Amino acid sequence: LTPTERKRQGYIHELIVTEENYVNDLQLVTEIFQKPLMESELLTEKEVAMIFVNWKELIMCNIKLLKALRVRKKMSGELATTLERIEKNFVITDPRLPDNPIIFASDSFLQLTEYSREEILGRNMRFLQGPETDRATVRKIRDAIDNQTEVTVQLINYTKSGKKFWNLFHLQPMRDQKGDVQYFIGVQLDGTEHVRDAAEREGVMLIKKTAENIDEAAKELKMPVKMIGDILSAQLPHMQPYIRFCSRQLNGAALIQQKTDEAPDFKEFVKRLAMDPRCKGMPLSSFILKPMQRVTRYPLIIKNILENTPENHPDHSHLKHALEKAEELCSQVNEGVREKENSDRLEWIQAHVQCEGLSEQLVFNSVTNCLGPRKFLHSGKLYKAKSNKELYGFLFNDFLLLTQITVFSPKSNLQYKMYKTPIFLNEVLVKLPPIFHISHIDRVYTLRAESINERTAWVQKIKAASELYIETEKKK
Ligand SMILES: Cc1cc2nc3c(=O)[nH]c(=O)nc-3n(C[C@H](O)[C@H](O)[C@H](O)COP(=O)(O)O)c2cc1C
Repeated sequence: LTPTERKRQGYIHELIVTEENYVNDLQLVTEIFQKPLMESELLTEKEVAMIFVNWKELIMCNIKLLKALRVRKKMSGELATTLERIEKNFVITDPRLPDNPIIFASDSFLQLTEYSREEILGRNMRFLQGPETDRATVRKIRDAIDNQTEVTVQLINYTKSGKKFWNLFHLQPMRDQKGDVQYFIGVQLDGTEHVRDAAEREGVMLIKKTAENIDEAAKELKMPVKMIGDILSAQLPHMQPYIRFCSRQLNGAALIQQKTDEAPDFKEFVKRLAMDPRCKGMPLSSFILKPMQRVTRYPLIIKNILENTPENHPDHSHLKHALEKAEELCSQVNEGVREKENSDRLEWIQAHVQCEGLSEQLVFNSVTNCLGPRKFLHSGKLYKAKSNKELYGFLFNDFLLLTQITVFSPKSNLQYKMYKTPIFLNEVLVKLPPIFHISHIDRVYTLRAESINERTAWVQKIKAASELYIETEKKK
């Protein structure tokens, strides 16, 4: 197969494999961090929500994505568990990608070489080699790869600290139906001395049998993929919850750090939850950064697939739209991160304005229907004329919310009850007769501001945001 078509499959599976690991990490935090902390009675219901936020919603998005990938790949969820049951030292590499990167490494291997998964994935396996390593033995391994054949040799490798150990290494290519090599299997039998005769014969049989079990486990993964863009193009516009989480990931991380330095009982309970072998000795404050890393990873992956996809290919069109949506999703995420002050205000409104009786729950710190990330514009007291009913209004870029007090200060706690249905700015006109009038098609609202300078602030901001809404809706 051509290197272009070859790199294509490597990048499509780069998307699938990394997604498996990512979704797996999301389910871990919910399993061994979220639920335990909720039932520990160490933190209040409010403090927990300030950290995880919409973590549950993040999983609901990627699961729908991952499941769709699995059906197309004809996979089951068993691959991860099936590989873990093989308690042997081995890795899997992808020759379709430059310098033959490592895409998987067993727990036994990581503990043997004292390396972590993050330090290994994406890099070539040659890091094990050192000064006392037979460079002639190494060449035999390279030739086996170039000829796409199996080989079994013995050489000296080094750990992370630099510990020497003999390596009864076995190489074996993984092939599909057409005999095309998709991956390489590398089994390592560590030892202190060079094995000969019976000692060598027994070791070879074990590492070869191990290689066969791995080939059986990764059987569904070996098969090539025809199309993948149509799936990405259908799921990416539904990655909305990321924008809220990434806008609050900074405050959520600072909450954990602050709570640790003021509560020793909390610090101990967290590290005892990081006791998990699937955590790989990695703290909770690090899993929070993963969603931000993942959304910025998509445009890099999709582009690699797109560049290795010809124009006449039926998947080329879907990858184009997928790349656009991935970048639009990434852009809106970065905007939420930058607009820090706007993020805190929307979340404050969420926890102080009781909105009930709607067809769908109202999330202020979220995405609008057409204008993207919601933005707070103006607030203040508003008196409805001919009634003089004291109401407090919140102006957003897409709608205006009228409430009733039962401002953005962290300590002061006022509770706002929802007054009427949120009036969207796509159907309202504003004119002047501190009294101002807004023109809804069905009914006419007559409100009075706190002062003259306030009315001019209301009229201008409502009008400017209304015209921005209309012209945006006229684009499509
Ligand atoms: C699946 C796989 C596993 C490998 N495992 C080892 C290993 O455990 N130790 C080692 O020295 N080389 C290992 N290699 C070989 C190196 O990755 C590399 O191909 C070899 O050292 C030749 O390096 P070179 O391209 O710079 O000549 C493995 C290769 C593959 C494909």
